[PDB]
Amino acid sequence: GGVCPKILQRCRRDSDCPGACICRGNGYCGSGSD
Repeated sequence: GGVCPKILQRCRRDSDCPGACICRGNGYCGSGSD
């Protein structure tokens, strides 16, 4: 639950996630999908 262009992205690091998306431990950009 957050504004992201890519709502489903895997992450290398947090800064690789676009918008409000943060990198989670599972390796996904969680915040956008959440």
